[PDB]
Amino acid sequence: MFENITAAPADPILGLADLFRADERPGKINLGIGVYKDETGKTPVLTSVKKAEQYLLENETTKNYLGIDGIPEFGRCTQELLFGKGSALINDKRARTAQTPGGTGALRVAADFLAKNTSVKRVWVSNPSWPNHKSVFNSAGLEVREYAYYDAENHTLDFDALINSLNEAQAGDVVLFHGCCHNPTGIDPTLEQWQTLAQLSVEKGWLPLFDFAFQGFARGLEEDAEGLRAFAAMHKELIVASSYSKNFGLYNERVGACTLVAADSETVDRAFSQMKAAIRANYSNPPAHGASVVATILSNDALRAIWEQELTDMRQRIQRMRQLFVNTLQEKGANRDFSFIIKQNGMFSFSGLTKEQVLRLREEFGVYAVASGRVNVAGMTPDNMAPLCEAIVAVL
Amino acid sequence: MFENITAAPADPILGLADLFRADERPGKINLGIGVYKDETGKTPVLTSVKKAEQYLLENETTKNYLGIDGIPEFGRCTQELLFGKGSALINDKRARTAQTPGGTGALRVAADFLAKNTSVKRVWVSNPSWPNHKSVFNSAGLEVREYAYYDAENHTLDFDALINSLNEAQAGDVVLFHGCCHNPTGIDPTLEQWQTLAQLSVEKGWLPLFDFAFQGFARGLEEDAEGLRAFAAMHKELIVASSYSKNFGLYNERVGACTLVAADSETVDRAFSQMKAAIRANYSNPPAHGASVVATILSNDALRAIWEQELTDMRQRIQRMRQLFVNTLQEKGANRDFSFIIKQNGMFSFSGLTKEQVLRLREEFGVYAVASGRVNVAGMTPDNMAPLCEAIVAVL
Ligand SMILES: *Cc1c(COP(=O)(O)O)cnc(C)c1O
Ligand SMILES: *Cc1c(COP(=O)(O)O)cnc(C)c1O
Repeated sequence: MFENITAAPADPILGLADLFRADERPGKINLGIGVYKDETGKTPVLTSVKKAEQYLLENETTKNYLGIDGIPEFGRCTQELLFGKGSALINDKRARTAQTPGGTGALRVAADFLAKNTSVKRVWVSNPSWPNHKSVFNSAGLEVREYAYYDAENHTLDFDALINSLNEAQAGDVVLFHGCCHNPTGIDPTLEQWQTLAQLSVEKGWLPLFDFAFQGFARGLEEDAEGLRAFAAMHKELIVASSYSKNFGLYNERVGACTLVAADSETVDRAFSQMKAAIRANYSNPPAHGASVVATILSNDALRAIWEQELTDMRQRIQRMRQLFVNTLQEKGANRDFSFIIKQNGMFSFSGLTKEQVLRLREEFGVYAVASGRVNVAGMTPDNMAPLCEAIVAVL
Repeated sequence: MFENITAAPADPILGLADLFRADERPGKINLGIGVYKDETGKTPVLTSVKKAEQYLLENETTKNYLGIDGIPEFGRCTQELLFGKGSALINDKRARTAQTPGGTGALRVAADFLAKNTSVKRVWVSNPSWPNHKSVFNSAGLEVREYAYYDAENHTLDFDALINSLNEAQAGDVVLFHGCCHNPTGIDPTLEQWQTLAQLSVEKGWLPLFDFAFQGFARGLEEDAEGLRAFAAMHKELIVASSYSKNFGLYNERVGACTLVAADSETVDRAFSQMKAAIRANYSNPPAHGASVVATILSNDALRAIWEQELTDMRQRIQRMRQLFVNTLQEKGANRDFSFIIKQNGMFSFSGLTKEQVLRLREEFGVYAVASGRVNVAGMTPDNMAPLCEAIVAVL
């Protein structure tokens, strides 16, 4: 049955790693990794989650099963983080939340609820979007299409070639947005543009699907979600899939949450029951530890004080490396305007290099970027920067 | 889209709980719960996992992502637990292992790999089997059928009406077994009977799918898997989904592993790649903590010494409660032969009560059993026993 019938191929990020330690030169610089790094080139476990973990080791008197929808106050905290303190969605009880194994785990759960208990058959992702977006939605049974977003001659959003590509989307369609800012490009919709997309999706059909992974990483925990919250006020139906892995450092623990707003507490509760029936068929009930850590930090003003500080420290390092990269190019190799790296937001960005400049960097110069020209700027240590630019200036 | 379109209904175990604390009488006795309880009626966190958890809090220097297939030595430990020390499957490299979010998480992963990368379209579960078996396999896209196993006039396996119902299964079919012993009934295939089913599945087609959750709970960590290991020697293709939640007390952490044997290391590796492609579309990468706990206990002879002791202590309590239940019936209410409770294995068993004896127990007498007459015997404290039997003797 499994004999010689089967296949391969490599989901493209993960293929880049093994090919790299492999280099000994040091194999000096790997950019493109999906995770943040500090001053030294390591991803530590936050001091704030570390404190909340001894608090747990001290207080857990049982490891018996979680309800399918997770921890109660974890839910109360994530909706309160997404929508605001007194957002009428919260009470009006228009929103319900299921703790999930990551952002990816929440995207499939949405896609499976949608796939069986609704009329959706197609879903639109940006161009480009996160690699895995396509196989999650496809896997559930849906189809995935592509609106235009950016292109790489002028280094920004085509707000005109975007709205004029989402007009081919019909009433029953899911449009996936990324709330904070965008993987790979790093490019911001302004609240005026969000304002716009918000109002097309009300008088147009379409169910919004926010993909929220870099909260707190562009401008600040409250500012970033103002997009999603611009949308959450026109709308009566919404699904946001959130991750707590990159801004909590909680990556291998698997923590995030699938939340749905749905017009009135009576319906968000019929719709959450089938949503819960889809978790039972999937993983059954969620992973307690890492979510338990996000719930007790966020519900502790001393620990949350310290975590928000670590969140402001992660963000400013990335913001410092964009200027240390843009102008060490400026100052070591004249060729072109790289400006755009600066105020673009988040860890990921598109350098503007050919597939053959990526291949020119990776096999003699050290620098490993993913074939799209997408570099993780958090992967730049202050010591990287002037050999980093070496290769990028030797290739133009 | 979600508006008044949707539905309900309650997956039957979980419905029994809320309906119970609700009783104040104390609402004296809830049996049927899916988890073990001790002398006092609580589910504690094992002293051995508790030690391995401070060891972790001390040594984790990062929470960055796991590979899709989990922890290496966790894999090496679970195959070595399932097959033996020098089982030729292990090296001959005929077996590959993916760490998963629970036993349920591994059953869906199997079912999704199977559903897209194979010719299987139908899968046979026992009668009865675990409630959730049906919706996992259905959810992936497959169909689920029912062989006969037991019936409730003579309180055992119909080894004759079983083999003569699995003859309607064709070559490309998956037959799901439960390696240790059986949920609800508690009824053992003997190695002679396993021997048999082993040899039909070789000269008959059928892919074995072992569902391994109560290892160490019937007779002992090595003895229990001798069924699976009788099967693992005729066979060239196998899938076992294992859980570490009930015998490690690790329930809300979500730890188990989907392992496939598949004839030769070259093919188990083409077949594991598509298996890995299905995890990426599902949860992406697994929950580190609880699996990390199972890997460091099992790879530490001091900690494993203590864990195996806790496993022998959980098992003997259940074995003591079967005799304290069977003969406190004997000694407080003469009506019938309840013998069979004794040597039947595991936590769960079928009392032999009508739906209307379950309803006679639950709303005036205290005792809460699930409508099938399935009682969790681990749910009996030594103090329960003579009011427990009260109700069961008042109903015959
Ligand atoms: C990281 C990320 C995700 C989710 O990943 P998890 O590891 O499951 O949290 C989803 N969407 C985008 C855009 C991401 O960057
Ligand atoms: C408990 C159990 C499972 C799995 O449950 P998890 O909580 O996912 O470990 C699977 N099969 C049977 C028969 C079970 O009893």
